[PDB]
Amino acid sequence: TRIIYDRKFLMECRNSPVTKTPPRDLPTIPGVTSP
Amino acid sequence: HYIKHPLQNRWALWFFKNDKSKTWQANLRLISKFDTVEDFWALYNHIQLSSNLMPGCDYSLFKDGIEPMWEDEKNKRGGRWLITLNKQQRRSDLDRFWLETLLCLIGESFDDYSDDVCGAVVNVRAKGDKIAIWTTECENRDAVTHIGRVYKERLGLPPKIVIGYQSHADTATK
Ligand SMILES: C[n+]1cn([C@@H]2O[C@H](COP(=O)(O)OP(=O)(O)OP(=O)(O)O)[C@@H](O)[C@H]2O)c2nc(N)[nH]c(=O)c21
Repeated sequence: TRIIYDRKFLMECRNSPVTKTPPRDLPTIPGVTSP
Repeated sequence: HYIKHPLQNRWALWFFKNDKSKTWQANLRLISKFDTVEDFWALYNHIQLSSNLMPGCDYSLFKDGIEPMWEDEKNKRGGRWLITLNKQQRRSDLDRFWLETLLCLIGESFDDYSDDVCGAVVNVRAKGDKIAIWTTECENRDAVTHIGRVYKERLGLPPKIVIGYQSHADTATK
């Protein structure tokens, strides 16, 4: 069955400590990304 | 010590760089893919706000395996729910609406019809910024209608910003 998330929960997850590190292979695109 | 929350779908964020020397497809670039809520936020927290993109540039968020172009098998017969912003709305609403759009996508907010969603696109433009949700079959009128209704509600659109549906076949003609 489908994995569904409402807005409030998605917003609460932003505070998680794992969201403070950029994705591992984020490319360098000056002005666009912050690796 | 954290267990990430998985998404129904794996998603890919694309960037379009306005280089007038190069072909439209050649300006398209994959930024990153994710399949958890927390990885989504990790990506979002380290990329630029839409309102700060160079004019002519885009962001696209699409399901893994779907390229953000008309020609893709899943977009060919499809279409988009589109809103267009004016200049003061770039500052006041573009970023808010784009984020709300993104959460509709990853959260699978359209019930069963979520399977009809291909992705979404934000176009930063001098003449007026655009946000849209792309769906797979312009002829699936039930899916199209429901997606549009729920999307308009989740955006919280004031009546002065109208939301309209068009097939990519028509767009690519005009
Ligand atoms: C989404 N998309 C945009 N383009 C090209 O880029 C042009 C601009 O399309 P646009 O989506 O960037 O709108 P813009 O605001 O720049 O101008 P408008 O056309 O008046 O709305 C298109 O006319 C195409 O030439 C595209 N070209 C191809 N082959 N496939 C696509 O999916 C595609």
